[PDB]
This record gives sequence, C-alpha cells and structure tokens, in this order.
Amino acid sequence: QMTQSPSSLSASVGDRVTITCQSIKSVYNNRLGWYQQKPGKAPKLLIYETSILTSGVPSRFSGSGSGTDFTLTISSLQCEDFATYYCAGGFDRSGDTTFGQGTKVEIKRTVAAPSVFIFPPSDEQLKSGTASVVCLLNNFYPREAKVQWKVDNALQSGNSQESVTEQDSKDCTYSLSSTLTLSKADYEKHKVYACEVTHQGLSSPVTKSFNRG
Amino acid sequence: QMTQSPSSLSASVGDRVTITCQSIKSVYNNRLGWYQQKPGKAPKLLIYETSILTSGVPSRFSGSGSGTDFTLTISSLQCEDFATYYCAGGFDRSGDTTFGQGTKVEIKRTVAAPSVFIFPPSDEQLKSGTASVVCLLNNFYPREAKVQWKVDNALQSGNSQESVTEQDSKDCTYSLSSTLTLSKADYEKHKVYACEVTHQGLSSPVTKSFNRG
Amino acid sequence: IVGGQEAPRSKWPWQVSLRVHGPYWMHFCGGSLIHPQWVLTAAHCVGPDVKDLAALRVQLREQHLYYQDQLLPVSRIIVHPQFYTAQIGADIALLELEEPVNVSSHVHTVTLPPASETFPPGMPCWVTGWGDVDNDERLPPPFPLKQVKVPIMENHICDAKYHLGAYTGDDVRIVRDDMLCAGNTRRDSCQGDSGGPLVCKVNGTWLQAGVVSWGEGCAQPNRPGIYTRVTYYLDWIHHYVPK
Amino acid sequence: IVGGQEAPRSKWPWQVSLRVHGPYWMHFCGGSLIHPQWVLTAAHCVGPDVKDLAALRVQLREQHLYYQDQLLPVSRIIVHPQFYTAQIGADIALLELEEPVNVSSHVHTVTLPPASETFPPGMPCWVTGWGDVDNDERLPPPFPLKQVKVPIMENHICDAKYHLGAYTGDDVRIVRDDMLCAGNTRRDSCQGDSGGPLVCKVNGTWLQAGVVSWGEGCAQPNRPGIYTRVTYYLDWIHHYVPK
Amino acid sequence: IVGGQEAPRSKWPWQVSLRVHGPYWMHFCGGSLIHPQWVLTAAHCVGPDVKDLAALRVQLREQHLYYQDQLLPVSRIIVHPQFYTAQIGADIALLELEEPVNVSSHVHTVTLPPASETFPPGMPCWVTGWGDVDNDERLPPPFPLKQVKVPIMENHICDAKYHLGAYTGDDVRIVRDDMLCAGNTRRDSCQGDSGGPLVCKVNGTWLQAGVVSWGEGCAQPNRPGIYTRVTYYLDWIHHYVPK
Amino acid sequence: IVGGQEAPRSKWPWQVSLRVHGPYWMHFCGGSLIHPQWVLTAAHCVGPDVKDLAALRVQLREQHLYYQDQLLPVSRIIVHPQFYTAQIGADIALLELEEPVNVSSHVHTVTLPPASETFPPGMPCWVTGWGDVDNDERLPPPFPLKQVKVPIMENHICDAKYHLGAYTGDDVRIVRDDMLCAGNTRRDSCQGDSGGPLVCKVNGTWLQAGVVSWGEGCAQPNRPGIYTRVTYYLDWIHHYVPK
Amino acid sequence: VQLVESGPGCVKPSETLSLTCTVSRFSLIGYAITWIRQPPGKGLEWIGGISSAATTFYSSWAKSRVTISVDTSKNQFSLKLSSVTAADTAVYYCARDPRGYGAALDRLDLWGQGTLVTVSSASTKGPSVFPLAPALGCLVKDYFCEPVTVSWNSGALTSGVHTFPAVLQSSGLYSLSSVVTVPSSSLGTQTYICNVNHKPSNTKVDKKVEP
Amino acid sequence: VQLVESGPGCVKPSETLSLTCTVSRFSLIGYAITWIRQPPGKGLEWIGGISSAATTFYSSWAKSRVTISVDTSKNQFSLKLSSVTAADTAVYYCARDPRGYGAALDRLDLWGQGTLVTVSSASTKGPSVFPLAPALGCLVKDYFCEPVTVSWNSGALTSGVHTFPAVLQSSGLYSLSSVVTVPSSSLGTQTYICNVNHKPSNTKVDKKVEP
Repeated sequence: QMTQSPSSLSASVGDRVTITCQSIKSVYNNRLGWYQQKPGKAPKLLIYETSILTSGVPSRFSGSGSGTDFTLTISSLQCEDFATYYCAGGFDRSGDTTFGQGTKVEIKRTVAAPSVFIFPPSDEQLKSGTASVVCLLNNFYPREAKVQWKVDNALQSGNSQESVTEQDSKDCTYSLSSTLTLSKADYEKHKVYACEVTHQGLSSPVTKSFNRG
Repeated sequence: QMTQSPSSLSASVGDRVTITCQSIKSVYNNRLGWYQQKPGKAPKLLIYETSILTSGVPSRFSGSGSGTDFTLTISSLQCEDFATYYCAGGFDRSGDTTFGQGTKVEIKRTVAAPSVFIFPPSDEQLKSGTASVVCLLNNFYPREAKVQWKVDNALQSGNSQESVTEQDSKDCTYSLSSTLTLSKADYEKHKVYACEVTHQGLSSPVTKSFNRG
Repeated sequence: IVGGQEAPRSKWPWQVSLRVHGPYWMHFCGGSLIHPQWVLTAAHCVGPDVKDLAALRVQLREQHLYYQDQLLPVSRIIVHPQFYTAQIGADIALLELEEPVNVSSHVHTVTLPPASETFPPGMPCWVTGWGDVDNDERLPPPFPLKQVKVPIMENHICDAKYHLGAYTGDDVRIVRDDMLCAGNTRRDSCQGDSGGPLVCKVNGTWLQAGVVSWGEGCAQPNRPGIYTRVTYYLDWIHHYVPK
Repeated sequence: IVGGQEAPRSKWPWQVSLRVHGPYWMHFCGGSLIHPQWVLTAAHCVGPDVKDLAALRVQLREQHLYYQDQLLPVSRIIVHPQFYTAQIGADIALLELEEPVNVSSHVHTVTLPPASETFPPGMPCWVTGWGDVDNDERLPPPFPLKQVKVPIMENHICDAKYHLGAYTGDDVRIVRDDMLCAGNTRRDSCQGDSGGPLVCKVNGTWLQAGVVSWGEGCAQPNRPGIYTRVTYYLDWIHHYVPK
Repeated sequence: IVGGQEAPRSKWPWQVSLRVHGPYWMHFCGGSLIHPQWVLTAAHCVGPDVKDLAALRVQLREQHLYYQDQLLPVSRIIVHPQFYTAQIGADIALLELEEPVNVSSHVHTVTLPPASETFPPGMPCWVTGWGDVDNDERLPPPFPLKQVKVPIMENHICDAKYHLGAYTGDDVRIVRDDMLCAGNTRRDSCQGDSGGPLVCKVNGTWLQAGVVSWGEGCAQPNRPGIYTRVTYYLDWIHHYVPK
Repeated sequence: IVGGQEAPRSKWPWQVSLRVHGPYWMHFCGGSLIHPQWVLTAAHCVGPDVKDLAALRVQLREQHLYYQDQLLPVSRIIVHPQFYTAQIGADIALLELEEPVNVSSHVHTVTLPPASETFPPGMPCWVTGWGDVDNDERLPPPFPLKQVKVPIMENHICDAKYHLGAYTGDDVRIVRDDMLCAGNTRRDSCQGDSGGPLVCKVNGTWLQAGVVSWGEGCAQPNRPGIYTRVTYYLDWIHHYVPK
Repeated sequence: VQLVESGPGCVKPSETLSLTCTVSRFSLIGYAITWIRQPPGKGLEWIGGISSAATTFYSSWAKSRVTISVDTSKNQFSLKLSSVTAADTAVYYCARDPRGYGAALDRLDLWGQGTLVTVSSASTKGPSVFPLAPALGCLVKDYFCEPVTVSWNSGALTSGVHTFPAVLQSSGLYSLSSVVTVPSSSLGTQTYICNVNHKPSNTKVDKKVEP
Repeated sequence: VQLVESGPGCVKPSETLSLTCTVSRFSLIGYAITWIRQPPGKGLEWIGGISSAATTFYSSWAKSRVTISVDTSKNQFSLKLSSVTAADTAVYYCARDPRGYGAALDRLDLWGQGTLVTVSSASTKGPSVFPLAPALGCLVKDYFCEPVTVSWNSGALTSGVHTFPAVLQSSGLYSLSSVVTVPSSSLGTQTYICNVNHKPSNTKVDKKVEP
C-alpha cells in the first residue's frame, strides 16, 4: 500500500514539477512505473522499472527512486501534458501490488474572454411540445464564470443546467454549454430571450439575445 | 513557353480553388509538374507526370490536363497550404523547357485585433550615442493598419520604417515591427514616448506608451 | 553463359547492360543497340507491369561490369501489346534513349535481318552476356563479358525435344512460330543473359537472329534455349524505329 | 493463407497434404479427397516433367503438420494432357492412391459440383491450407491448418483488374474461361496452398468450386487469386474417377 | 545432438527449453531445473550484455518442441560476474522463475554433485537437447528431444588434443580447470544444445556433471566438446539457490 | 569501413589484401607491408588451426579489388605462440613472401613505431580497408579502397565503456594492455577490415599504431573497435623481420 | 495491435456481469492479461489477472466473487463477476503485461479502450435527436445507460468538434450537446451531416444540420 | 539525403561567380543536377544542368556565359558564371532529377537550401547586436550582404520566435529585429540566450536577454 503526493497541483507552462510516491516497504525488484491518463481514454505507460523511458515518449519525463520513495519529474510543462498521474508498483510476487491514489495536474494560463452564443429551440422539440435554448461560452479562463438567464427581462432561476469541457487539449481553456429547459406551452408565453455572462476576464457583463420571431 | 492563371487569388479556408497553365504546344510525354514554395525555403515537388501525387503529400491536391492545358486543384484550403505555385514542363528533349510565372495564394480570414507593445532603447546604442524604439503589432488582420508616432504628444513623421512577417504559418495573420530611429542627442530631448495604432479591426485608436525614466 | 570464353575487346560492339537502382546500379538484363537511340530487349525484363523510369539506366559495351559505368538515361519503354508471359510469346520490348549515342568504332549498331531470312540449322551463331555461368553460379567478381557459339535446331525438332520426359500431350505445341531454338547440354545462355542478342554471321555480315527468352533450366538434357524470333516482329519494330 | 483463423478440428475433412522426400517428408502442395482412392490437385505441383513415385506421399487431414504422419503411397499420377504452364490453363491433376481410404467421420470426400453451377458473386466460399501467411513468411512451427473466407469476382471483371497497371493490350485475355477468381488485398491463398480446394456452401452442401492455381503475388492490389474452374473439367475427371 | 536416438518419454524430467520472442517463441538454448524455482544454463546464451525479460520464456520437458507450449515467465537472470566469453571461462548462469513449478512424476529436478566428485574417465554420461543434428543441419520439423551417451576425457589429455594441428604454443593452456571434456567424432552436442545438462549415473543416482559450453565445430577430429565443470561453481550457485 | 571516403590513389601504399581460393581468389582479410618481404596481419585471419599455403595469395595495393590482380605467393606463416582467440590477446601474425617486392613510389613499407610511443588521445589516426560498409552490408561491386579518420580512447576509459550494459563484474578487465581502442558510433572498421593497419601521423611520419582485431559489432554505442597494440610485440616481430 | 473489451453496458443488480477481451492481432500465446476497474472520479483498482502460465491471481476482495479464464479457440480472455451491486459501476479495462507476469502492475504496456458498466434498476431507452440552428451543432437527448457516441459525416468531419459531458435531467435520463465553431462563410459550403449511435439499445440514427 | 550549395554571398561586378553543390550521402552516380535561379520577387528561371551521361544543357541566354562541371573525386557539382552584373543578384539552387535527364524540369525531386548571391560595389561589414528589454527579443543591426541568421540558446529555444524581414537603412546597411511573445511569468524562469552569425564576414557573437 502506497501514498502519492501531492494530491493536486497547479503550475504554469514552462514550469517544472515533481511528484512523490511512498510505501511501507520496498519494491521487489525495481517494479515501479508511472502512467499518464488523458481525460476520456486509457492510461498510458510512461516509465517502467523505476527509470526506463517508454519508447516514443518525449524525454521531458524523468524519474528515479530509492526503493521506498520515488519521484516523477517533467522537463517543462506543455498544455497537452495535462493528465492525471498514477504510480504503480509491486512488493512481492503474486501478492501485494497496487496503484496510488493519483495526482491531477492543472495548468495556470492567461485569462481569456468568453465567446458567447445562443441558439433557438428547433422543430421536433416544438413539434413534440418540448423546447430547449442553448447558450455557449468558449475558450474562457478561469472556470470562474456566472451566467444568468433573463426572459422578457424577467430574471430566471433554477430551470437550467450546465456542463463543462474538462480542458482544451491545446489551448487549455474551457467551453461551457448552458440550457434553459422549457415546454411549448411555456415557450409561447414569451417573445424575447437573452443570456448574459459575467466572467472575471471581461470588461463588463456582455449580453447576447434573440427573440421568438 | 507558357502562361499560368490566375496571377493571384484569395480564398477562404474550406474553399476550393483551381489553377491553370497553358502553352503554344504540348508536353513531350506527360512531362508536367507542380511545385509548392513555402516562403523562405526551397520549392517542393507535389505532382509529377501530369497527375502522380508525390509520396507523403496529403491527397488534398489533384491535377490533370489535356497536353496543352493543365489544372491544379485543392481538396479544400488549409492555412499552411499558403504558398506560391508554379507549373513546369518540357516540350522536347534537350530544349524548350520552362517554369510558369507562378500564382500566389492568399487566405481570407476573420479580423484580429493587433496586440500592441513598445520597448525602450537599450544600453549599447546609448553607449554609442545611437538609439531605437520598437513598437509591435501581432497577429492582426487584414494588412490595413496605420501607426503614428507621437513624442511629447508632438506627432512625428518620416524618421521611421516598418517591416512585416509575410504570413503566420498556422494562424495566417501578420506581425508588424516599427522602429523610431534616433540619436542620443535627440533621445535626451524628450521624456515621454508613445505609439498608437489605428486598425480596421479595433474599437478605436489604442495607445501604448512609456517615458524616458 | 554456360561454356565459352571471355570476349575479345573489339568483338561485340552492340552489347548493352540494363541496370536497376539499389545499393548500386546492379545489372539485371541484357540488350542490343539497333539504332543510335533504340535498344532491343526482352519484354519479361521490364514487364508486364509498368516500371518507373527513375529506376532504370543503360550501360554501353564495357568489357568488365561496374568498372567504368557511364549510365545513360531512358526516355520511354515500349512493350509488345500481346505480351504477358514468355511461354505464351511476344517476349520483345524497346527502349528509347534520352540522348542519342555517338556511334564509334567501339560502339556500333547490330543489323536486323531481312524478313526472308530463316536461319536454317548449321549456321554460325553466337550469344553473349554477363549472366550466370553454371546452373546456380554467379559470374565471379571480375565480371567479364562472355561469349559462346551455339547450334541451331529446326523448330519442329525442338518441339519434339521438349515433349520427352513430360506429361504434355504431343498435340500441344510448346515451341511456337515466333520462337527459335539453340544450344545444347554444353553451350547455352543462362540467368541474367535474358534479353541479350543471338547473332549469326550471314554472308559476312552479323545479323541479330533472336533475343534470349526462356528455357527449362540451363544446359539441361533435351531442353534447348528458346529465343524470340526477330524476323517475326519486324513490322512492329519499324513502327517505332526510324528505318 | 493470408488472413483467416486456425481451423476447427471437425471442419474440413477432405483436406490433403502432399509430401516430398528430403531430410524429412516435407509438405509442398495441397489437395482434396474426391473419392476413396483419388486426390484432386494442381498440375503445376507435379508437372509438366514426370516424377518418380518413390519421392511422393500423401497425408490425410491432420490438424498440425508432421505431428502424426501416416504417409500413404501413390500408385499413379495423371495430368491433363493440355497442361504446360499455369497461365496457359488446364492446371489440374489426379493422384490414385495405392490403398483405398476408410471413410470416417473425420475423413470424408468433398462433393464435385454439377456442370450447371456457375458460382456467381456473393457466394460464401472458403480456402484452406498450410501455405505461407504473408508475402514472404513461412507458417510458424506449430503448423496449424488455416482457413479464410474469400469473395468471388465475375471473370470479365477480374480480367479488367489484371490489365490495370500493365503494358498488356486490353484485347489480350489474361483470365480464361477455364479459370475462376477470388480474394482481395486482405484475404488470399499463398505459396504452398497451391492445389488446395476452394469450396462454397451451396444449398447446405459443400461443393468444390476450384483449385488454387496462380496469382501475381499474394494479396497484391488489383491481383486476385486465380483458380482452376472445376466444372470445366468434369468430363476429364469422370473418365478416370468411378462416379 | 550428433548421433544418438530420440529419447524415451519418461527419461529426462529436468530438461528445459529457453524461448526468444519473434514471429513465434523460438527455441534457442537449453537448461536444467535444479530447484522448483531455478534453472541452470550457460552464460553465453543470455550474456554478457543485458537482456530484457520481456523477450524470454521457459518451457518445461515436452517430447516435441512447440506442439504443447505452456510458456513460464522469468523473474530474474543472474550471470557469473567473471563471465565475458566462453573460452575464457565462467560460462554459467541462473534463471529464477516467477512462479514455482509443481514437481511431478513427469517434472523433477536434477541433483547437483558433491564438491568431491571428479567424474573420472569411463563413467556413463549422457547429453540431451534439441540442437542441430549434423554440422550444419537443423533438427527436422517433428522436433524430438534427442540423447547420446558420450565418453569422458581427462582434462590434460583434452588440452593436448586441442594443440594438434594448431599454431598455439604448448605452454598455453586451452582447456581450463573450470572446464570438462567429453565426446568424439561420432557423438557430441552441437548448436542449440548449448546450456543443456551433461549427466552421469553415479551410484545409481543421476548427477549433473556439466553444462554444454563450446567447441571447435561439431564432432570434428581431435576437438572434443567443452563443458563447464559444475562442481567448480557450487559456492556461487548456493549463494542464490536455497539448499 | 563505416563512414569515410574512397581513398586517393597515392595515399596508402602499404595496404595489402589477402585472398583465399574458391570460385575466385576472394578477399577475406587485410594486412600491411612492413618490409620488402614481410606482411603484418591479425592472427585470427589465419589461425589458430594451421592453413595450407596452397590456398593463400597476397595482393599489393590496388585501387579496386579484382580488376588488376597479380597474386603473389606466400612462403611461410608465423603466428604468435600465445594466440588462441582475439579476446584473450596476442592477435598478431606474420607472412613471408616467396619473392621480395620492388619498392616503388606506388608500393612502399609502413614504419613501425618506437617502443616508447604511447599514441595518446587526440592524435590524427586513420584506418583503411575493403571491409563491410554498414553492419550487414557488403562493399558494392566496384570495390574501392575506403578510409576513415578515427578518435583514440585511453585504455582504462575504453574498459569502462565496455562494462556499461553488461553483466560482467567491474573488476574483470575486458580491454587488455596489449590492446588499443579507437572509433565511435559514426566511424569504425568492420567485417573484412580485420588485420588492416591503423596508422597515425606522428611528427610528419606515418607510423602503424595497431592492427584491426575485434569489437562488439560495428559502430555500436559504447563499443569502440579494439586493435592489437603494435608496440607491445616489437621484440617478437624483430626476431623474424630483419631490421 | 490492440485489445477490445465487450460487455452489456447496462446490468441490473444481482445478475452476474460478464466481460470479454479479444486479441486483435497475432495470438497472445506467451502473454498475460489483467483486469482494471475505475469507479467514477476515483482512481484505478486492480481486479485480477492471468499469467502466461495460466495461473490466476485475484485481489483481496475479488477472490470472493471473480473468475478469470482464457480460451485459445476464440483468442479471448473473459471476466465474470457475481452478485453485482450498484457500487460496481465503473469503467473496466483489459491490459497486457509483456513479461507474462500474472500479478504485476508496473509494466502494463498495452490497453483496451475500456467499457462502462452501469449497475441500475432502470430499463434501457434510446435517444431522441435534434439539429441546432447555426457556429453550429447537433444535439442528442433523453438517452439512458451511457455512453452515447456522436459523429459528423461518419467521422470525416474530424475537425473542431466540441462535445459536452452528459448531465442527468431530473427525469432520470441523460442529455448531451455537440458543438463546433466555424466562420459563417462555411455555411452550406460544407455538408455538416450529424450521425449518432447508442450501443446499449443498438440504435443508430442520422440527421443533417442546415438553417 | 541532401544537397548543399556553397558560394561567396557577396561578389563585385565583373568577377566570375563560382558555386558548388555537394552530395551529402551516397554518390549521385547515375543522377543529374540542374541549377535554378530566382531574382527577388520574380519567379524561377533555369540556368542549365548536367545529365547522368555527363551531357550539359544550357538555357538560351546561359550558353554565352556559363559552365557546369562534375568531379567525382570531391562528390561535387560546380557552376561558374562569367562577367556578373548587378542583375544577377538572386537565390541559386541545385536540384536533382531522379531519371537522370539533363534538361527537364517536371520532376526535380530533391533540392538544396539555396544561397543568396548579391552583386554590388560595396564592401562586407559585420553586424552590431543589442538586447531588447522585456514579450522580449533580440536585435541585430547595421550588417551588410544578407543573409544574417539569428538563433536563441543555440537553437534549443525553437519556440515562438518571430523574425522580421530586413529593410535598408538609408545608410546603405540592413537591419532586422527578432521577437517572441511569452507570458511575463516566464521571465528569468527561462534562459533566453541570443546567438547570431553572419557568414559573409564569418562573424559569430552571442548575448543574453534579461531586464
């Protein structure tokens, strides 16, 4: 059984970071490795037998360790180095082997203003008496944004949900999709619809709107 | 001897374009090819024997021709397809062979606001009685920008020169370096220095400044 | 070449070597210079599938391969439309040189026979090349041009020879009218001699009777070498070669 | 066999291996048991020159080569009189076993098609054998019997494909009426599968459509494998095989 | 193995085959099971340069290679620190299996000799393996385990024989004290038998005298096979193997 | 020779080629002319087993192998009594020509170093020969004499490099005091260069520092080429060569 | 050279879960396979594996409930877990050790893609789908037992596609939105077909986006 | 596998220009070389070439003044142009035809990098260099007979570097500026060494950028 540290970190592009893993015993025979998991896909082996770099891995990555304590270190961060990392090791044969709890690496970067859009409810929802209006933010930073919905200038609350793309694989920014849920019997009640973002990287609130017809 | 047409064109990303080449005679034996020249480097062979695609070329490119008239066509444009293109062919053995005049392909894209900077004259110029102040625009579009120099609010004219990076290899935008030439005997005359860009993709003039000390 | 000597320097001025790209411009097939810009060779050296002319060069009459290579480029290849395999027939092809050759005492064209010549048995005929010297043996590394004088057989006698010791019915023609037979268990062409000329000295003049084509191994009993009969294809040749 | 799995034990009871004497009784060609005393195979495995029956043995359906060898002797070889090379045609032969075979659940004869069957495209057909697995690669030393399901092409479409990328004139027939085409760049027979059966499951019954004959390499683009068309030769087969 | 028979199934339960990754898990060297978790083999099979354990597997005693493979993994390799080439000496190595082996009537460990045993000439000793059968000949494809009984030779007599027909001065020791000699022009180990055991039946018990190491070709006149003398290395072995 | 150019005609007048009988007098090893009647070469080219002088000839400095052969006969071979394998040491031998050689502006003897010369790192040294050009590649058929300039390594630094990536204990000397190290992963001797000279230009005079002996493959990382140290054997050489 | 998992995606409590991994090339004769589990947001946990010698090893808790097996006649490895509970919802992976060790985690070089398994009382249901009027996008809604997959022009439109994480509607059904940013000059100029499938109901449906 | 040109960069009027191309790998035994010229802003023009058979071909105007040659002892091809004039200022290329044709332009598969030649009355002069205070950059000035090359940390800092086209100062000397955009957190954190060379005076000089 092992501990891995830090549980999380944040560091800029061009920085250097190191991660530790520890144990009550030692690894039976240099049996320790490091895995990179990109979001949404299988973990990749990076380092094996304490320090052998896997073929095709850019030699930015390095690691070494004293049998009981082990380290993983970057040359310098890129955006696509974004991942969770796990140590894994084995303390005997046939028995005690485990992963660590994992460390999630997140990137500091320059603020970015949200690009804001909105889209009307389409046919088959209304042709089924349902509706949904989507409002969109792209490539913003940091995750600190707040979106109100206002309809006929009347502010709306609840009746809405949000989802976030975890990270941009190259820009390292976020996109946000927001949806106002509705029925047709409600949708016919109001004509003008608007969404308005406040986000720390903006001059101000900025409103984008349309109206039903 | 040949003509190639058009002499120039402009087209958006995702568009499709075709280029023609013509002659008074025919090509001795399918001997016609097309070359891509990136700015600042040697031409690359793309198509040979009228229509064989060079290995490793992405099959976006195509061409065919009736012995006297020949065509080159893209699947759809990217930013790095930016280049000049030349046809070349041979009409006998040992004799009449030539390139065409070439066609320069430029990309339509979304406006971009110039990022503006300025830098003071450094030591060895002043330690040699010379000076130079650099003002910088990045990733703007289109080439339509105008930069004034104003010193102690007094407008300056002449005494300055500009240079342009031909294209961004991936963004397809421009950077501009502007320099105010000066001597130390002039440089000591004034304290505050500013440059101010007007460019079509801006809300307004935007000024960036410093002052000598 | 099975049997025979090294060739005297002056003796065969029309002999050509064909080279293929690789770690070096390796010899793979022979040919003959029939006009200052045309080489005559076997189709199965270059076809039936199409070849990139980047990979091919021609070498004129050196004495020893590779010692003095001045590789000439090739502008075009022409293969007889009827060709697909050597046993079916029409195993003949033409190469057009990019640049014409300065004819010289040391480099001269062979003469093509008149269509009426039959080359009956008993004629004095030779074959030359840099092919293998015994059934599995490469020519050793000095690489001299070799020559041998072969006997000629009448076609129908040759066709009978091929039926001995085989299951093929005697109605089935093996040796066809566009072919010619020569050699014996002591004297034959072999691998890498393919496409080389067979010449006969008729009325004091050297005429090219045939092109080295195929056989059931080298110097084997009752298996003469089979050659493409040049007179059979004169009309096809003179459609391209400027007589 | 390019592509395809190892075969289930029960599945192909008529498959035969032909062995040649040497340092051991090496496999060189396939065949099929069509009658308790007759094996059907390709002529180019045994001809056109005559073979000593001392040097030949037959092995029935083992799962792995060489592990269980009970080599049966051969009394006679019969080759189609028209055969001389595989591209010309008539690439078919018969072996008569010295001793008849006890038919058994694990050892059973294939059924020959009626002369009216055409085997149009889209049929479910398989080919099986111990031949090479990629263009130059021997089957690795456990030596399992492999199988693959191939597509069928109509002859005139196959003949068109063979003309792509070749010098051969479009008038010249390459794929003949005594032949059949199957396979693609992912699925083909290869060397050492020659003579093996191609079978199709027609109306619930397995019929032998063809015999593995020749091709321009294994799994090459626009070069399907060529098979001898069994229905073309029924009258020749039933002159010897007691129907 | 030059000479000798195929081995009876029961007879050599400690024999091991070492496999290297490739197109298949090919056999390359022999060994012996000396403890339920340790294999004894020659160093020159695995060194002197370090090997990736991904590329290695062990196979216990089968009768025929490849037909029944159950490849065991290896946890560690240990090579004698003094080793660099087989003629210098210390050609000995140990493999530690990942998982211990169930000893069985069919799989059992050989016994190591006591350090006082000399193995004088005249003893009954055997060597076994899947190596080559004549000087250049692979074992044929059924791949049986072979065995041969060799004569033992006293070291100083063996050293004299290696000087016959050589330029080496008679003062220069060729056969060293950590080595042992056996075999003759009719009976020897050969390529791919390297690392296999040589065993002698002393007082009714089979003891491993040596490990197949090197020789000047197979079965050559006045060139006996040279074996690593196991008693010389007992203290090195028992540092790792739990007695 | 890995790396390096073709040699200028005038440049290396002492270079010798050794030929073995076969289908032709094939080159197999290099040497150097050190006296008008003596050639210096590596022992492992001719020993340790004795050779029939019928099968050996010497060729003096030509530019291209085989094109101008004038094979000289050998009267006697002398191999250092201590030699048995190249890794043990004393890999040196002498050939005495039957007939002395006319020294000429084109054929001249190399000078042996004085016993005090150490050849420290940084010296300008070259090696020359007709050996292989990449790890498995024969020199192509024009067969030119090639040359390369190599770096020199101090012995104890070389011995350290040979231990990287090996099981050998760091106490065990691999590179011995009668040896010399040179080359790097871009520049080395290779197969068939064995026995050739390594020369260094000291004080304007070319001296032979060593003889091409052995290495762990050609141009491999951390495996410099190993050369026999000529100064170590001067007393043995001058027992036979008339100074 | 790759592994592929297979599984039901949805199972109810108290069934036995079955999974299967298949060797896409060669035969993994000589190699070993381990099964790895990842609950949502948690890290990885090891279930068990089978060595090159066919010895099976099981984690502490897995011995009570797991069986691992191999069948060369199908080129497959198989996992069975009995008596499932809601807490068994996770991604499951098969992975290869090139040394053939049955119980090692430091060198898992080759991995499958993994498959979700969701343990729940509910039924399957197929999604509804809608276009989003033009930036432009495609929308998929009200499906259950994720994943759902979205692809445009059968995937030929690889470029610029954002796709958002699903959220539960309070109705107990998931919804997701797929989006791209493009200049308006591209409208009509590019075909922008949307294609969708939902394996846990074998459903596939297509629709175009256009104003 | 590549060609390299060589040349003086600067020549005066009425000298004879010499150029040389060298085969970096193998020997181009069997291959051919052509010489191509490109005046500033103009398209490409063909000078001449030599076939695999060693036959030389020359363009219409080139026959009056050009010689092309080959020397296997140096693995080199050479061009000489007599009686140069200011209008000869151009980039010069050597390129290979894989068929070995001496006079063909449709299949020039492999090219050198090219070298400028400037025909002018002036002298050479070396550049001066300065840092630009921190975005950050490096500045090079007052050189003549371009090109000049700029590299940071011997080129290990490949990333983000803009470099601007030279312009004539009215003093008859060229100047150029080299620039990168970086976040200010990178200052000091990265070494940002500037290295510069100017082949037409064999000069090399280095300087660091820091506030």
